Amino acid sequence: RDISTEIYQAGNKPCNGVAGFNCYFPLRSYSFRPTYGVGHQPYRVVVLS
Amino acid sequence: YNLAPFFTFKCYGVSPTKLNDLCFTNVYADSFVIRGDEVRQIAPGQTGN
Amino acid sequence: DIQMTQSPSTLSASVGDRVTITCRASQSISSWLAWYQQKPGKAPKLLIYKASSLESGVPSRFSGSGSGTEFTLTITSLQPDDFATYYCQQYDSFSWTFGQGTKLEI
Amino acid sequence: DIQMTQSPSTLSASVGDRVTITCRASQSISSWLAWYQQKPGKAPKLLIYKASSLESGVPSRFSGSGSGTEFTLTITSLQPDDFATYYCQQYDSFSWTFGQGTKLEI
Amino acid sequence: VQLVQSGAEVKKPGESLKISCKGSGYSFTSYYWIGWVRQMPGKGLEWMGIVYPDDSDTRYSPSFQGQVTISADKSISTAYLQWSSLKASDTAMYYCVRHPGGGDWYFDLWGRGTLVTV
Amino acid sequence: VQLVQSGAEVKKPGESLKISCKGSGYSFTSYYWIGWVRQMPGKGLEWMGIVYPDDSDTRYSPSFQGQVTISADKSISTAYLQWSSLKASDTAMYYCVRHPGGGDWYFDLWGRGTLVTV
Repeated sequence: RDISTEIYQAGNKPCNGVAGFNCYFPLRSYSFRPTYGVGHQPYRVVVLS
Repeated sequence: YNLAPFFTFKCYGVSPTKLNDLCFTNVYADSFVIRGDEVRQIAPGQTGN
Repeated sequence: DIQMTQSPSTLSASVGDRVTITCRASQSISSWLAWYQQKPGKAPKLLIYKASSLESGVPSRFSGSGSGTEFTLTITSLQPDDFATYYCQQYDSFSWTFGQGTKLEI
Repeated sequence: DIQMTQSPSTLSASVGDRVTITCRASQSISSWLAWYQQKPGKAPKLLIYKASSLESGVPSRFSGSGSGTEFTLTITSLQPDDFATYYCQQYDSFSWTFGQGTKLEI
Repeated sequence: VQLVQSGAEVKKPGESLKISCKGSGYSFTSYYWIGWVRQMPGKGLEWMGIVYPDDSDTRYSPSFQGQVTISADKSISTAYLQWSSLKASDTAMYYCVRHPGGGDWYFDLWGRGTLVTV
Repeated sequence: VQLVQSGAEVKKPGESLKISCKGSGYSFTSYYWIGWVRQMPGKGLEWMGIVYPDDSDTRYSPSFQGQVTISADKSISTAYLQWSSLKASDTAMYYCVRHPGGGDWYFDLWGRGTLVTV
């Protein structure tokens, strides 16, 4: 399980929260809406290992 | 990535970083000029003039 | 299409009489028959469904019986309300058909 | 069925005072409490959801805090319309349960 | 709980026409099969067709197949019978009917009727 | 963005009771969970049940499960609270309430109310 919230430093130059080109937040919201299609509708997954 | 200070580069179905690692069957570039507030209108499933 | 033959075409009886309209089907239709009553110039009214069960709001004197080919609609006591044309409609299978009708008359 | 105890059952405070109301949970809920204003003979109106954020149309005088079993609702400065019943309900898990309610008097 | 049907329309042969009936007073209108039944003046009832307003599914009778065009709109709960090129024989009363689903296919409700004259 | 409930009514024990709530002012009404809350005279609120109008899925409190039946007519954006075997304990004023989606399960919208006294 990865819970990293650090900005992804895609560029060689540092990305310390700059959010410029090659600098962006790792986590993106799904923004589920019922209007979305079945493929985009949320699905709850339980993996029994 | 050298085009303008604060360009908005929004990729749907792909990642901005990964484009260099992919092969594309058919590529089309559509160029136009719009108002800034109408930029968000250029996206899949959006409402505007 | 299942064919409904309704007998008799015209029947004349006095008020308070008992009448037995008959309807026959070309094919066996189990108990899926509906009896309707239409007054002249008026929309038909559903009376009997499932060939025995009366529709709510219909006088209890109406009764239905029979299965398969034979179906009997019986009225114990006639009244001026009862004097109207009577139809039998099979709903066992699609392409629904109506009987020719019986003209109950005073 | 998470059980909520709301204390005190009735509270009397002069206008302009700061009032605190405690909502206690049988089992811990992760900031899933809602606070409602119910005036006598009226519909409860949402003040606070998630126990921190407040609903639109609610003045900043009403506030909420707390987490886990213990939650608190506080009014810094009372107003004539402020005095009425207050409810707390958990929405952490289904079978949602309300508090008993606190009647506010001057 | 009854169906409201449009007024009588008189047209010469060879003209298109559409007859509307809307049910009222009952809930779940689009989930009830709404049909048309034709009665020739001084003749027996003849079932024309049925439509499901929810998905616009139609089951015409073989006699009237390919001739009538029954459709429905669930927004206003109104079933339309569109007839094109009115023929001379097309001079009969048209009843809007509703019938339940399941095994109960009998027409429990009947519209008053439209005096289509051609 | 309001929920209009049926008028308050008084009924004798053993009768069938139906209470109607119609939602207006917000689009996608079928996609909002709509529920009922009971307030006994001089008592706290008790959540009773919720329904999803699109698929008619119903959830009930353990106390009120079976005792009540909550239904949703998505066609007319309405929710119905149906009680059978009215009794003296069945005397309270009822709220139609709306749920936001996602993880927010408070009642953002409340109806004016429907008193029922047996």
